Amino acid sequence: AMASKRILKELKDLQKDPPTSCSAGPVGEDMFHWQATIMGPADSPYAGGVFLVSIHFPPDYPFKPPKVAFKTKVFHPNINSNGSICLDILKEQWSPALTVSKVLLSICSLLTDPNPDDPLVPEIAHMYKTDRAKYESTARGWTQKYAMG
Amino acid sequence: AMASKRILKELKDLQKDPPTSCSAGPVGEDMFHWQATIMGPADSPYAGGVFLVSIHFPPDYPFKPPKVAFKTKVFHPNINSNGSICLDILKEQWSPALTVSKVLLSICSLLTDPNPDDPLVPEIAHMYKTDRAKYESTARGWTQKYAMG
Amino acid sequence: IIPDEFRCPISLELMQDPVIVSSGQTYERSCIQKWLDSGHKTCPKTQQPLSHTSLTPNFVLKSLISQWCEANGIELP
Amino acid sequence: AMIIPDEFRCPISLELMQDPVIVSSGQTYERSCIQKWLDSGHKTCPKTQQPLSHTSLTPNFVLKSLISQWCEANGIELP
Repeated sequence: AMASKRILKELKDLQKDPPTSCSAGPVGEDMFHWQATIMGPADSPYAGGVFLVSIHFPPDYPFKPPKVAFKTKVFHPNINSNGSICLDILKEQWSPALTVSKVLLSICSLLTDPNPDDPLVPEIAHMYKTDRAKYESTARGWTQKYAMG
Repeated sequence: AMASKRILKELKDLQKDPPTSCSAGPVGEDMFHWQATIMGPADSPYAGGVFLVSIHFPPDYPFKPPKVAFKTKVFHPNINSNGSICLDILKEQWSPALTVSKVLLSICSLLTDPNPDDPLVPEIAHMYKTDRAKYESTARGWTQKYAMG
Repeated sequence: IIPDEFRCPISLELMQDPVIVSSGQTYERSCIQKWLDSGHKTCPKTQQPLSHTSLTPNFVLKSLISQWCEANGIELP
Repeated sequence: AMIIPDEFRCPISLELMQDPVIVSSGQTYERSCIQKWLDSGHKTCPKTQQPLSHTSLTPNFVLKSLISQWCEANGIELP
């Protein structure tokens, strides 16, 4: 109820000033359910990739953080195969004042500069630390398979 | 120096929205001295009266209350024959956010509803509580003797 | 268009009872209260810790809102 | 531009505020002015004459911002 107006007002503002490399909107008419599309940062082995992300809003939103999941596959130390994202905004540093926009920007930041020390996929984390060139290469190839087409 | 600034700007405010039954302003160009005129309120036994009032500003105005006295003789249980006004705002309950305007308004509320409970002339308070008709009449006579004209 | 100062960082609507937290930031009373009740002791907009958890009304902003509403024919919040 | 909104003026200085702060009563004053009143040993709100339920002076940022937008948009500087 309170959550419903807040999401409605958050969507309006998001479509006024959209985030830098990103697009988001309701899934049809369930405006408690949002799809966002993120372009791979250019500094990244993800450039030229289109990544789809799913957004569901908890009952006590904006006091509980939103549920944010990749739909596109990514070779990343902090995104697993189920599309779960290890991001502090999304778990513990959430605030009632942050927004979907902020979360999308933070996800782009992760894609540019992964955080291997808080791994969700330890093999990928290990590869990033010990063989970075293999990480960068394998990411280009995953981006090419599942994002660019 | 701050006191002078605060006085000149309080003066401009009074000129824009002057207080209700009252006119006030500086004596010549000496800016820390004001004379002010009060019209006796309608319900009161001072109706049709014109009463004059001196206002002397401390050096640490507004943090120190101004000196304010009747220069016109009145029959009031909280005003004395030397003009001294017994009103809490001028002594104990002064505030850096009160203005001459608010003080004049209080002096008006005083003439209309006097405080017997704290006199400065106990004779008149005794009359106000013993024989009100003696008071209203004595007041109206002092009004016409000294204030009408 | 509502001035952004008159909106709550949490609710994103025009504020009815604007109150200030020790950080110096202003919020709608019910929202900021709810978050403190949840047990968090941080200013949500700046994410820094709060020295004290006390809500002081922001009566000047209340006045400036009530005036803007009367100016722009909007219902008081 | 020439009529300063009353809400931007300090109840004590009657002057446009540079550093607005707020006391527990919810009233807002210039920092220097409310400080001089507290340093004189009065622990009461000048405007509501109610006794102050603490002494911390928290900044009124939203008010300071609005004063800046009004100043810039009319041409006034804020000494």
